[PDB]
Amino acid sequence: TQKSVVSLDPPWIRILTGDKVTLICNGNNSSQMNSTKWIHNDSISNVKSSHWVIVSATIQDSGKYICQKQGFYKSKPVYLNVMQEWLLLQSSADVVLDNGSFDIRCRSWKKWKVHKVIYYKDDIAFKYSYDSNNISIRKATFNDSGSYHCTGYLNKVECKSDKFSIAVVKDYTIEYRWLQLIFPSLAVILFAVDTGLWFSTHKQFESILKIQ
Amino acid sequence: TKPTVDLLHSSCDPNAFHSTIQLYCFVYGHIQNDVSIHWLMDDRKIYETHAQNVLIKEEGKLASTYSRLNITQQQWMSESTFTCKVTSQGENYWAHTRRCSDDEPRGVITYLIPPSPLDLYENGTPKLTCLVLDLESEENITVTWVRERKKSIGSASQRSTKHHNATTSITSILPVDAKDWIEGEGYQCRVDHPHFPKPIVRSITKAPGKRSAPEVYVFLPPEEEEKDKRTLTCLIQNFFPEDISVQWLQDSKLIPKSQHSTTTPLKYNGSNQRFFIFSRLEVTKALWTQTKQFTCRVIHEALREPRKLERTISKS
Amino acid sequence: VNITKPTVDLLHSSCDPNAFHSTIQLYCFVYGHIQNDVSIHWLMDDRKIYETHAQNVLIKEEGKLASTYSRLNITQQQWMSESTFTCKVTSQGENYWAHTRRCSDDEPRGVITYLIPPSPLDLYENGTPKLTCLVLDLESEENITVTWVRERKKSIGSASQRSTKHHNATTSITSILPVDAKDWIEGEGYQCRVDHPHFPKPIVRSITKAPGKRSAPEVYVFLPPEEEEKDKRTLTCLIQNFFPEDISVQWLQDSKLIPKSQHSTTTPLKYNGSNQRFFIFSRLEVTKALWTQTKQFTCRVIHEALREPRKLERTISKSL
Amino acid sequence: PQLCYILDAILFLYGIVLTLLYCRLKIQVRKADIASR
Amino acid sequence: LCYILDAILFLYGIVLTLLYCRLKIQVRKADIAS
Amino acid sequence: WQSFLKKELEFLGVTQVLVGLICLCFGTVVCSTLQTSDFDDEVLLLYRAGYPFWGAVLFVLSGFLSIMSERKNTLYLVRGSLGANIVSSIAAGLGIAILILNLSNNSAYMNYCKDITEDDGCFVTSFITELVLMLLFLTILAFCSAVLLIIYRIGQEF
Ligand SMILES: *[C@@H]1O[C@H](CO)[C@@H](O[C@@H]2O[C@H](CO)[C@@H](O[C@@H]3O[C@H](CO)[C@@H](O)[C@H](O)[C@@H]3O)[C@H](O)[C@H]2NC(C)=O)[C@H](O)[C@H]1NC(C)=O
Ligand SMILES: *[C@@H]1O[C@H](CO)[C@@H](O[C@@H]2O[C@H](CO)[C@@H](O[C@@H]3O[C@H](CO)[C@@H](O)[C@H](O)[C@@H]3O)[C@H](O)[C@H]2NC(C)=O)[C@H](O)[C@H]1NC(C)=O
Ligand SMILES: CC(C)CCC[C@@H](C)[C@H]1CC[C@H]2[C@@H]3CC=C4C[C@@H](OC(=O)CCC(=O)O)CC[C@]4(C)[C@H]3CC[C@]12C
Ligand SMILES: *[C@@H]1O[C@H](CO)[C@@H](O[C@@H]2O[C@H](CO)[C@@H](O)[C@H](O)[C@H]2NC(C)=O)[C@H](O)[C@H]1NC(C)=O
Ligand SMILES: *[C@@H]1O[C@H](CO)[C@@H](O)[C@H](O)[C@H]1NC(C)=O
Ligand SMILES: *[C@@H]1O[C@H](CO)[C@@H](O)[C@H](O)[C@H]1NC(C)=O
Ligand SMILES: *[C@@H]1O[C@H](CO)[C@@H](O)[C@H](O)[C@H]1NC(C)=O
Ligand SMILES: *[C@@H]1O[C@H](CO)[C@@H](O)[C@H](O)[C@H]1NC(C)=O
Ligand SMILES: *[C@@H]1O[C@H](CO)[C@@H](O)[C@H](O)[C@H]1NC(C)=O
Repeated sequence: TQKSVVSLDPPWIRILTGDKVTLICNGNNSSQMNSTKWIHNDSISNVKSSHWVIVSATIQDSGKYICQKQGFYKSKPVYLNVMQEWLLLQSSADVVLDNGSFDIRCRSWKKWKVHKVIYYKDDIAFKYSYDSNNISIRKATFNDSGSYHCTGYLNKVECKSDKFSIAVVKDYTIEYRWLQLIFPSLAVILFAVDTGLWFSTHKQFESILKIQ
Repeated sequence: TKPTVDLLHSSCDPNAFHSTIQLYCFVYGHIQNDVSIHWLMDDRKIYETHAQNVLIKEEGKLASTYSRLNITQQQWMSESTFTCKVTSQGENYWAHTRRCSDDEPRGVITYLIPPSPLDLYENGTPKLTCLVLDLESEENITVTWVRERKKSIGSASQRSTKHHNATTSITSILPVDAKDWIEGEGYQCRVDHPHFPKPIVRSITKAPGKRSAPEVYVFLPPEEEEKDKRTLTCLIQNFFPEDISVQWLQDSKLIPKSQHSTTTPLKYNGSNQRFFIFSRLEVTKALWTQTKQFTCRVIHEALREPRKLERTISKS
Repeated sequence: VNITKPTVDLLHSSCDPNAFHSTIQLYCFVYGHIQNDVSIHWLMDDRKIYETHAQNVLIKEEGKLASTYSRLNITQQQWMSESTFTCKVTSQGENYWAHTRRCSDDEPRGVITYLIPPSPLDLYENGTPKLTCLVLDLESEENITVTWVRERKKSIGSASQRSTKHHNATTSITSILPVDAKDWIEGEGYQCRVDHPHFPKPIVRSITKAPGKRSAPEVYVFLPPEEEEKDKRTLTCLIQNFFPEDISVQWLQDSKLIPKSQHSTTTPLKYNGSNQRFFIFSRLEVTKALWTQTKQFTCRVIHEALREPRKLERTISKSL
Repeated sequence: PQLCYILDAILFLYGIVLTLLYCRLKIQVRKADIASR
Repeated sequence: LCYILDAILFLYGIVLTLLYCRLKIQVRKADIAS
Repeated sequence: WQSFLKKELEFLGVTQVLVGLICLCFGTVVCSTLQTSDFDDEVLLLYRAGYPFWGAVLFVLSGFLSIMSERKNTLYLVRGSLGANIVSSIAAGLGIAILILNLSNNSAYMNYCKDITEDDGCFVTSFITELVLMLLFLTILAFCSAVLLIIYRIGQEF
């Protein structure tokens, strides 16, 4: 019917090496096989099930994913990012529509516990929690755009995470608006030919003028 | 006779795996051949103790023995109360040990600040401060104060503050009596919260040691100095404990604390603890030349009444 | 003569909220030693404890063998820090140890790295500056590599590396990289990185010289206080109005240096209202007999912002 | 949005018509010039 | 921006149209006299 | 009608070349700019069948051998360029059907597009729709030119 929708079912676009992530096509609770076409990094994969389960994410599992359920259209691409750090600020999304919602976290390496977590936005702290859990930001506005990072405590050592930028926009950018500039770019070429043809025609017409 | 029953125990050895902790029940001064030792955990008896009653020494009727109890690590980390029952001369004696509770539940830091010498010996209105830091929120946190001898405590004023790191702090201040502090009264500040497995308990008392009055010397501005500013220094040394108060005066008029500095005390050569500090006050040439005198008075608990010692410095 | 090993035990008491003393008592029992041939010393995290005056008590004597113990008092705050307390038993030139801690969990304590700069004395007087990358809290020293990388040039020196094993069952690694004084002065930025197969990323620390407006120090020396007539004499040295806070102070006694353990210096205190100026006091206390030997003391100070050869000395004598 | 794209289409068609007519005029004038040769 | 570019392109088109009309009428009248 | 039939021959041969070159330009820009793995193979049926390339080549070849028969008039030129026109007419006939099918596919896709700029898919589909409309107009022009040219070259052998 309509387009397909691909959604990870951990809703985190940033994960660490060894994390488990499952990718879901149009959406149901079933691993229906021989019914889905999966494209990763512009190359069709051998997976044909409705669910693409990754038990241990690797650096090579990053990139772009597209699923196409049988009888439907191709889906909007989703990006997965796999990294290795000490502290990583997980986020549910990097671009949020108005009145949207997104979560953040502060996660450490390989099931290590973080304590005394402080969440910063543009170098200004807005929350603190002893444990590392969700920070749900509902009904997003333009005030919720900036650079995010967290500084927690490892086993006993303070560590700092890299800054992540989340932007709230009225509507998504469609990344292909320059394609409509081909038509104006072609008219100037055709119009330039017209001016060149005048000079040749006027010169030839002037040849008869001088003859007379 | 009253034997001195004390309970000692071992603990983790970082250089070994150490999957066992040993309990000892020393009895000192008891009547010889009149001692019996029994062990109970959580007020319930244990029979398979496998104790080793070994005598230590004998002094006439008086004698000393001890027992050894071998418990596992998990039996100790469970915070169960282990008690030793001593049967001497028909009487019963007790001694309890537990694994001490965590002092920072949920990462909450608590400080108990003693009264300042200026309030204790000059103003006469001392106060104890209990600072609770790193709080997720102020709600449901209660603070209680306990004395040692009397059940009558004063009213404690409590305030909350949210800092720049999005953390809340609570400051409870209890006015105390200078005399009771002088005799050596003890005070506690018990912080409680439903999510705390155990309450936070902090105690404070007057600092123990051997007191010694300080010696203070004042130096004129350096003769090599003839610039815009003039510097006056105060040297206080040979005092114990670390609690001292220093304030500057100008023609018998107090100077704000932001117009002078003081250094952190440093220990001096031991083994008996001694400290020294330097106090510096820098004034301009025009102020210094206005034909007056300056003063450097200190307040300490080792000085004779009224516990004040002052030294005046002037060009005349 | 054979060596008879004794048995060393480390027992202690327990915390009690219902009490007010807030102290913990430690006992180091030794059995079967030789009379008048023992010495018990107390340590806390490889640091000797002096200001405690541990009490030594004898238990009994059995022929040539005897048993004693030594008691130590510590505070609740020291015990709660999870610091290892050691009693060292010395007998006939041999040492026997006993350690204790607070029973806790098996959390894998993290690794802390410190990077320290060269001292001004070596930079401007000795001429051989060095950097140090101190790595602490390692379960073992294996599979650990430390590398130094500059920013401007690529000719690094030979960095010697050493390891140490502590009483708290931890290992420390220190590496020293000798550098050039001029290159440091011009504003080079070095960094030290530590790598392990289990580290997701290397631990990196960077250091450069302190940025700010330089100010030359001014030093004054004061005679012993007039009111003093006791058996000791105190000589002070006021150094103020300098930037940065990295400074070196050494006292001279008739052109002969005095060991650093005989004098103490306060930590720099910032003042002048964001003008970034510091001041310190240097105190040297000599006894009356030592002072009365018609000497000529000196307070020599080496600072970066001083004029060549970057040293300032003030002479104090009782004659003048 | 849509209106600007409609204008772009109109401009493209205008360019096509103009270049076709100019080509016709060029071939006519060239034929006349060779005839005069 | 896209309206502004359309403005210059339309100006170019109008100029070319006027020039084409002029040249066409000139050549037609020249051939008429022939 | 034969006197009229002479002058148009050169101009229709000219316009075929223009149509072919514009087709080639469209094909090149579509092939280079777009990442075709993110879009459907039924929206891109125009480019998936390669119509721009084998249309431009044939149109340019037909134009080149229609602007030579009015300049040299050789016996191998006529009857040697009618095979370059029959194939051009066939290609133009197939292109119209291909473009109609692509327009139907584009409408079917755009049914589930609440706005023209909802995402990359709807925007690219609309751009392809208008490109296909322009290509259809040019293909109709080229087909008419080829049919007229064939009519001329077959009328004198009747
Ligand atoms: C969030 O910010 C606050 C304020 O900047 C931090 O509180 C501060 O914590 C330090 C150490 O934990 C306190 O210093 C202590 O002061 C007591 C009393 O003088 C002294 O006895 C201790 O030795 C120590 O120096 C400091 O007073 C306190 N600030 C205030 C205003 O009370 C807090 O630690 C920060 N939390 C995090 C997670 O970063
Ligand atoms: C086990 O025992 C060792 C030895 O006492 C402990 O090492 C000591 O650790 C402290 C801090 O962790 C070090 O203090 C630091 O010193 C540097 C160098 O001056 C200074 O720049 C820092 O600001 C800080 O004060 C101390 O130097 C270090 N001692 C040695 C000899 O290396 C270790 O922490 C203990 N570990 C545990 C888990 O108990
Ligand atoms: C590249 C796309 C964007 C534009 C394609 C159109 C023009 C760039 C090219 C393609 C076809 C070429 C035309 C094909 C052949 C002719 C025949 C030629 O007629 C003559 O030979 C007249 C004699 C002379 O004056 O040279 C006039 C130029 C013209 C229109 C060429 C002009 C330039 C054209 C129009
Ligand atoms: C899919 O593409 C992504 C890039 O978008 C690849 O991710 C890179 O992988 C290399 C290792 O080969 C890393 O060095 C890069 O840092 C990665 N880039 C990012 C942005 O993380 C990924 O490897 C590709 N996977 C496959 C199977 O081709
Ligand atoms: C926390 O976030 C995860 C992932 O975003 C979500 O699945 C879960 O329901 C959230 N739970 C709470 C209590 O917010
Ligand atoms: C967003 O930030 C601005 C800047 O201070 C502030 O004036 C405004 O009130 C904020 N938005 C809301 C909804 O409070
Ligand atoms: C007592 O406990 C110690 C702990 O190390 C153990 O070695 C010993 O065998 C135990 N003795 C008995 C009798 O259980
Ligand atoms: C330790 O404290 C106890 C109890 O106050 C005291 O009897 C003992 O003398 C103290 N030990 C030392 C060495 O001061
Ligand atoms: C550490 O180094 C040793 C030899 O230096 C090597 O055999 C070993 O594989 C390395 N890694 C570990 C985890 O031991």
